[PDB]
Amino acid sequence: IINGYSSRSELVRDMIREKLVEDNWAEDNPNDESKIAVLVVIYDAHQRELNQRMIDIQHASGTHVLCTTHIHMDEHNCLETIILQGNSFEIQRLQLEIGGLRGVKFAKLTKASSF
Amino acid sequence: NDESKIAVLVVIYDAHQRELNQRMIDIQHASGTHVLCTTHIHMDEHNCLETIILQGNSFEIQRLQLEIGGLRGVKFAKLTKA
Amino acid sequence: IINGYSSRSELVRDMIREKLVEDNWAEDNPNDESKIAVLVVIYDAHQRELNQRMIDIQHASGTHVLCTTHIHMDEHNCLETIILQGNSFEIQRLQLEIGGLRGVKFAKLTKASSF
Amino acid sequence: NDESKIAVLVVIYDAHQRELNQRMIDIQHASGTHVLCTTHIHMDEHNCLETIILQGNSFEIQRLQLEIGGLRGVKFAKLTKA
Ligand code: NI
Ligand code: NI
Ligand code: NI
Ligand code: NI
Repeated sequence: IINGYSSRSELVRDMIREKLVEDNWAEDNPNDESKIAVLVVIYDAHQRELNQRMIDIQHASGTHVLCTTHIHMDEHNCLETIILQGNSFEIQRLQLEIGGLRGVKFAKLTKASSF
Repeated sequence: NDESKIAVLVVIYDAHQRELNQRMIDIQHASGTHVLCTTHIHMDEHNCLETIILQGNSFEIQRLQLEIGGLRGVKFAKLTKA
Repeated sequence: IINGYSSRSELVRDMIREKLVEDNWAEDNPNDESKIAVLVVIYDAHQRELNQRMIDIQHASGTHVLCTTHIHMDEHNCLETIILQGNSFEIQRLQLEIGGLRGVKFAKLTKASSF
Repeated sequence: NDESKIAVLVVIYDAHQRELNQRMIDIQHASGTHVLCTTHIHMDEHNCLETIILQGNSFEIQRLQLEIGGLRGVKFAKLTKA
């Protein structure tokens, strides 16, 4: 528990929450298109063509990208939170395509469900 | 290692719990430069999603995650670290 | 020109751009629901009930609010850019309802059209 | 009056002009703490909208608006001041 959680049943509640959202994604109509996720990306701020490729990829997915918020971290690094909505397949496709771009140093998905 | 780092806290919360978002905001304002910004999607009548971008050493980031994630009405609060 | 624009035809280009987006909003099918706008709001960070009311108002408009990005300016002030998509009427209704909340100090609309 | 202020620069630009967004990003990174964050909506196949939140005195804010608004491929660039 000591990054230091506060008590006994505090690390476990946090686990049941992302267990329950993770069980949601597994057994829910593969083809349900309202699921939403956050893709967190850190990338080289001056990799030729990288930003344009990421834009192109997001625009070709269209309806599946709600917005992106970008932080200029420093001279070398940008962080983006890209908010996605679609089925599991469309969301994983997008994560993988952005993850496989030269200059992307980090591309991690957080799955979010409605309650 | 007491190094400043960026992190994203993803929260889903009940769009109707009174005082919840006022509490979330008080915490973030009282944290000053450790919150960079928040983005919010109104997912449906009962749920809001926020991505809250944070900046600090891992102990400061942790204290923030605890404080926001422990609020009544918060259904999900998961942290991603640089 | 001196906030200081650079030359002669530089202040005027900037005027033709928001003339042309402003002429767009005036004579385009009142009922076209794809128009998008940015509502910029500055508000009292600790006005009882203000944030909840703003959320309620945005959730009741639903599909018409794409996202909001919030900056905690200081102890007393928050800024938000609320991105809206709808017809002119839905967008103006929303601006007015947020503008008439106790604690909102500033609520200005920027209309954005596709080219 | 040489006071730091917040401002929002709303930009619409061509989602296909090569080098445009790399230029926009270079300017913002080279401006350091005068850019707080950007939010981007992919409006359609040919247009992106960004809200770029800035911080600085009115001369610094102006220099930024000029630099970003003058880029080829930028179709609209309008500033809102606190
Ligand atoms: Ni950047
Ligand atoms: Ni909401
Ligand atoms: Ni705030
Ligand atoms: Ni775009």
